[PDB]
Amino acid sequence: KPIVFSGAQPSELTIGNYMGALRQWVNMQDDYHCIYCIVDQHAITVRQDAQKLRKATLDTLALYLACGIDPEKSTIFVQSHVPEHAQLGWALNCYTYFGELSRMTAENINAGLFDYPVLMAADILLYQTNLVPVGEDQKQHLELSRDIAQRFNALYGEIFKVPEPFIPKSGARVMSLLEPTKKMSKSDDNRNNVIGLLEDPKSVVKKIKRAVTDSDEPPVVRYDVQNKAGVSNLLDILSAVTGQSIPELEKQFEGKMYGHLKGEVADAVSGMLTELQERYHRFRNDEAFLQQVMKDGAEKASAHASRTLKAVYEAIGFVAKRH
Amino acid sequence: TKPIVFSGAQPSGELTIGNYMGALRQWVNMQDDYHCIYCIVDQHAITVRQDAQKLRKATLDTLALYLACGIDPEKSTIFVQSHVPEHAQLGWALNCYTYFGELSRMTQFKDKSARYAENINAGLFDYPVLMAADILLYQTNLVPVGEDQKQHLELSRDIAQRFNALYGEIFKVPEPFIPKSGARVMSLLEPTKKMSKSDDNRNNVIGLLEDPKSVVKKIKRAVTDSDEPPVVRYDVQNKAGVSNLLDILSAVTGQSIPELEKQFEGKMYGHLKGEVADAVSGMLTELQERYHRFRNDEAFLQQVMKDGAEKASAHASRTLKAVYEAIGFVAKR
Ligand SMILES: Nc1ncnc2c1ncn2[C@@H]1O[C@H](COP(=O)(O)OC(=O)[C@@H](N)Cc2c[nH]c3ccccc23)[C@@H](O)[C@H]1O
Ligand SMILES: NC(=O)c1cccc2cn(-c3ccc([C@@H]4CCCNC4)cc3)nc12
Repeated sequence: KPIVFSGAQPSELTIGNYMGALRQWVNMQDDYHCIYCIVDQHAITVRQDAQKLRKATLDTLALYLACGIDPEKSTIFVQSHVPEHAQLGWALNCYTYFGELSRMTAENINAGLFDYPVLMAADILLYQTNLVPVGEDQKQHLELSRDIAQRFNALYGEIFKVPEPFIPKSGARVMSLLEPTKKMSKSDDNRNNVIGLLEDPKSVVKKIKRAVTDSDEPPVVRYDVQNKAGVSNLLDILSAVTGQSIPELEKQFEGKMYGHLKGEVADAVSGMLTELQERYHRFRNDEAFLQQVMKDGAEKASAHASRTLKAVYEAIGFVAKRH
Repeated sequence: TKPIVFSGAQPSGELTIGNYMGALRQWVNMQDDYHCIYCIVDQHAITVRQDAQKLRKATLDTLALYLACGIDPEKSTIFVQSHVPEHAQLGWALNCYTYFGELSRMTQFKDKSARYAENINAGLFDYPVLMAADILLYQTNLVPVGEDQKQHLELSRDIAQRFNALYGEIFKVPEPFIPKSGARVMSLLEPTKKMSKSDDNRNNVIGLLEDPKSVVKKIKRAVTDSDEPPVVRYDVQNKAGVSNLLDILSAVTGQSIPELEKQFEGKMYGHLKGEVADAVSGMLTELQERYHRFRNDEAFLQQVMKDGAEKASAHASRTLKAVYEAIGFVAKR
């Protein structure tokens, strides 16, 4: 099976993240050898509270498990638990141009923020990764990892796989509630633009009722991204939850106002989130379960990572460690 | 417990009398007085592009040379840097508490970048952070180095203090131990330039594993000055070559420069060079005699690397545990 590497930040998922990327990938765990790395060494490139970082790491783990990531099928682990990432990160620094890092898309910036694309390259290249499902803002980073891999391979032979981006997209388009032109993003400042995965039904109703629509008279529930962006987003959200087609929903809401739509959207979304939240809290509060998932995952990751790093170290010419 | 000494040298190029006087001499002298840990920094070496066979051989050459100088594996911890993962682990973590401007301003990065314009790599830029990690892992009190590493060591103090201010008494703040003589041995044909272990012009350098007869010839041809009459006196500005020779002689014999100046009263550069050649040739003969006994004994070198990496890992893992707990990582099971 092809190896898929996905990096997960320990810092709050939305329905866009879930119904888009994550739900798609939960259903492909038997098609691919999927690896999920909670990237706590990348997280510290921004200064943050220590106790919140620890909490956020475990929050992220439980939520990925809640979404359906199966630790017996896929490998899920915490980045800092596998030393090989930092080890390969340093080695690949020596085969990465300073220019390449400076050209990524002043003197008080920390070196971690400057140097993390190399660590990212190491994260991917450690596991002989075939595919990486990056977003558009990390396409440049993946490309650097491909360039590093080909450069190293040209000097020393075929040590690394040249990874590819995962090209086909989720299916669910999920846009911001007060800005339906812009995509719903976990990193949005405006909280009223997003529905978080742990939001309660009262919070969901409030945010959906405030969601922007249009001034059509009569109000008409019809799909039109150009002219009716807000109503179209509500339709896409509802379709993504229920599996009902757009033309089916258009018929279902014939002669109905935007209030009825919003009510059904809120009910559908919160119906979905109640099942995920049940799973989330059950997993998250079970310390022994989470510890065993992390230990098992780190063990699997380390077995593969050590194999690659040993070949890298042999190629460079380092004297092999005496065990 | 004793205060801790940490220092390192690269298995790249060929170690010189400069590397010896600035660093290795002090390493040997500190072994009983302090708890000493000495590293072959192969991960730093590859910031300049190395042939793979040369790197491996040079790592083992350097190890054997530590032993030849008098570094005793019963007294000191001797290990190869890449054998202890914690160096790279703390190296990454400390990037996040190091500013970009602190690294771009470094003299060594600037010198090496001008020299290797075809390979100005991220490792060469990030060099000081990994070096800080090397030191800070072992709760280091003293770092014996030459003058050229003072800037790097100052940053490691800054990183230690900056991290400690946020998180508590995680690191010791290390101090430089730079010698009075031989802290910056200069090139024989260009005494305003530091002696390099990778000089294109071999006549500039006195190599630790070089034929003593070849070394004597190079000392004889070392540039001096046009002073009339020739006078053996210390003056770095106007008599760089003579001063450098006096410095080398002071560091080998343990005699002060004022003492040497008095000794060479009424003498000229023939006496100076004769005395420098005698002392250095004697030193290298003894050193190289010991070197081959160690270097050709693979079982012994293998055992030193095994025991050393074990000792180092015990200390390094303890520090990294505390660093990881402080910054807020979920602790490994
Ligand atoms: N011409 C000279 N005269 C006097 N001393 C000199 C001369 N040239 C070099 N030195 C000193 O030799 C030591 C090793 O130098 P390296 O370039 O191998 O290697 C270096 O310059 C270090 N970055 C290696 C290192 C890596 N991590 C560390 C942690 C602590 C101490 C040292 C290290 C150094 O002490 C250096 O000051
Ligand atoms: N997104 C990925 O699939 C991925 C795979 C492998 C390594 C990765 C590292 N990242 C990543 C690295 C850094 C960041 C940000 C960069 C800006 C500061 N805060 C953290 C976000 C994501 N993403 C990775």
